[PDB]
Amino acid sequence: RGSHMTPKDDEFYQQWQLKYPKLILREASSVSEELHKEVQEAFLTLHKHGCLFRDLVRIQGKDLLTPVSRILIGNPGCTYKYLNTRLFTVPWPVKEAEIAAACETFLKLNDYLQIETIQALEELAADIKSRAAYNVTLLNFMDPQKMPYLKEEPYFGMGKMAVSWHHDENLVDRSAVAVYSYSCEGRDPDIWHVGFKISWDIETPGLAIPLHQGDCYFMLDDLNATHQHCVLAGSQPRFSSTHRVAECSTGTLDYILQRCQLALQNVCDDVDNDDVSLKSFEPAVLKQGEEIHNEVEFEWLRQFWFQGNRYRKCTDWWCQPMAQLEALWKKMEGVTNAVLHEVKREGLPVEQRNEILTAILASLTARQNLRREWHARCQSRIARTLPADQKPECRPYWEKDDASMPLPFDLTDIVSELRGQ
Ligand SMILES: N#C/C(=C\c1cc(O)c(O)c([N+](=O)[O-])c1)C(=O)N1CCCOC1
Ligand SMILES: [Zn+2]
Repeated sequence: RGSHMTPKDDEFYQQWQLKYPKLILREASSVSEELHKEVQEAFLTLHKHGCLFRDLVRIQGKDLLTPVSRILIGNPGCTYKYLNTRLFTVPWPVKEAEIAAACETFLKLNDYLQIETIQALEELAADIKSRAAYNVTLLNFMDPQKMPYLKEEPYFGMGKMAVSWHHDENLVDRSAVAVYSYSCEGRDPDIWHVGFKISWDIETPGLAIPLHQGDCYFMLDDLNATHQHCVLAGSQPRFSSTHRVAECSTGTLDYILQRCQLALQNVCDDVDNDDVSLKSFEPAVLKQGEEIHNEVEFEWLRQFWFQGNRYRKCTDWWCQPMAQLEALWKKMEGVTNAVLHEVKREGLPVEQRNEILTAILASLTARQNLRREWHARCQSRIARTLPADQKPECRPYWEKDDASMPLPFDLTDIVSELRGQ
């Protein structure tokens, strides 16, 4: 067989206490009814404006649309990488307008939980501030019964799930997660539950916590790593706000901006034109530049633009920044070209001084592979199905013709010829 526990079982309560003490629950009772109304209104305003999109993930080789539609709200400049997609924050007021009100709400929500979390983390150890320093929240929506047949929980016969077993990933080590469940209206199939199991462990029965409108749970400390969770579906739909501490070293605007400036230190920077000349060709510096070229291209631009007309429906925040990274990136094409022009140069011990080859070739093949991968996903069959406001753009894109660009989108030729050298 395969078993699980609910409050309907007696074992449940001691199971919770002895094998899940880091999982905390605070029921709707324990939360301001002022706040309850406000965040439930905020979900609705957001939903009504169509801010919550399914994501076209590319998990484990295959393109998939997520049943759950979502939006990330949080710090200005912050990102959160979830199944190879990098979601960008619609921002909240850390120190069109209905939307800005909801973002506010969720900050308030954020700050409240942050308190609750600090509290419980103290009561627990009985470090902290940072591990509850929630920088973002990922909101979710699912149903009404729009899934024609839904997946069965395979191990404990918990029935139908919205989200299969996983870990919430790309978070600060030993960091917490807080979750406000808004249901609107064995385990009761009509009610939404969060499910829990110990990782690897399929025969300790799992736990299935009913979630009613306004209930809140908390994954403290290493719980999220030691255990897996899933979401079991109800009969009605549900919203949730899941506040996290994303590890955003390498995942903020200011970070990526600096990286660009670091790369453009190797260019003579008197004037913005197409005579791109460089201060050195010590391969190490050229490594670094071409890596950064990749980093901004694929981790920010292609990834941003795959989400298409999505953010502009929520906010214009990223427009200037994303235009600027494009300009920054365009110049980095300039440098690639320049680096090419210097290898195929009459002088230069074209022997020995082809370490400017083993410094860059990886970076450039990777540029080619990834470029195919992102082109593919943008005009694959599933990407057409998507709405005209949503469908992925493959940006930045230019034809072998297009003059302004000093290099081709590639296909390969270059990289072939550089193998040959
Ligand atoms: N679980 C989750 C949720 C997101 C999520 C985050 C990840 O890092 C991740 O890897 C996956 N994932 O692999 O399906 C999902 C979620 O939004 N929830 C589940 C609980 C209550 O509220 C909604
Ligand atoms: Zn999760």
